[PDB]
Amino acid sequence: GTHIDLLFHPPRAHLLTIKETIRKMIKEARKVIALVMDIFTDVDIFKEIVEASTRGVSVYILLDESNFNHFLNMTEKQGCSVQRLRNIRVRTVKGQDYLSKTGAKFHGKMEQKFLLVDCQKVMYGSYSYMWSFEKAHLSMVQIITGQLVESFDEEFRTLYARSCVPSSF
Amino acid sequence: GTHIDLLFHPPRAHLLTIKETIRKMIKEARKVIALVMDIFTDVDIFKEIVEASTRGVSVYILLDESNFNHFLNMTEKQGCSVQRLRNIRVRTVKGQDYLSKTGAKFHGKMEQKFLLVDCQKVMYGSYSYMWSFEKAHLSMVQIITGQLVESFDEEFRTLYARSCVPSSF
Ligand SMILES: C[C@H](O)CNCc1ccc2c(c1)OCO2
Ligand SMILES: C[C@H](O)CNCc1ccc2c(c1)OCO2
Repeated sequence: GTHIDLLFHPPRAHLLTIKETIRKMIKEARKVIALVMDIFTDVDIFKEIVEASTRGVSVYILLDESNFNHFLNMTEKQGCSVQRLRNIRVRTVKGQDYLSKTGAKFHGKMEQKFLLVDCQKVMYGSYSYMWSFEKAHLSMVQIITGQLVESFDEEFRTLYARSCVPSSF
Repeated sequence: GTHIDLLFHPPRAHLLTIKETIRKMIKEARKVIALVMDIFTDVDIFKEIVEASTRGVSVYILLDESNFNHFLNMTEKQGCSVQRLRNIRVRTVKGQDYLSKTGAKFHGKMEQKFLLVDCQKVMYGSYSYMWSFEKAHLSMVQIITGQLVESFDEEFRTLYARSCVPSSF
């Protein structure tokens, strides 16, 4: 009782692109959108999320900490003050703490990406929400429904508990 | 008829780490190993692969073209001329051709990471075979059996047809 379809970019034998499928999933949202992403600079996908929040959908976004200022800079160039949108909460996640060869203290990255809508459908895979994934790279995603979606819901809650308010805010 | 389990790094409730489960998957190979990977510098996983080859398992490895020299540098430090192992074939895959605003043509990257053993079991996810995924980063994989494995076999064959002999070789 889990069903899975594969999609690719550039696209193969499927009618929609990965980016067009992400837009559809967000337009179809009725209650909640949960997103985990490493880099998010795509203006078209951002515009779909803001529209959903204006309809009354609760939006929770978890971003890799090292790359967060790329997202904030895009939203400001769009004229948007994302801080002011009450139906959206944006928080950052760090990787492990570690010591380098020279003894300095750094943290790694959250290498995770997925989109979870209404606790019933997930898109999971290697596509990041930036221009390079449209024009330069090969990538793939799964569209997932059924019992496995509950395991993504539990992982989202665990990451939300770990996450912090962004330091730039 | 597809079963999927999740594993994390750092580990959550499961006994084995992601790296221990990769080693297990390789040791259990009877006929064929098929690997697609973006960066491969982990000496311990490479030793498992070479040992499988010596017992007569056929090994096919597809690496991101722009990161190939990191693999070659590792195999040379270990004192192994990998190009002399007849049961291993290593080939590279490029991203899309694109033209920058200064006119120069470039290519992007293959962002895809999976291990397929005996056409029957896959590990798919965000874990790359390098020291930073052990010590620094947060990552996750799926362990997949059943009908979905066929779709990973088809994608492997399609990348294998695209791939080239590395230019050093
Ligand atoms: C005013 C009306 O009620 C809603 N406007 C439709 C609409 C406009 C812009 C959009 C969108 C949808 O999705 C992404 O950007
Ligand atoms: C009997 C002979 O030495 C080979 N089998 C033992 C063994 C040695 C080295 C290995 C390994 C297994 O797996 C990975 O590295």
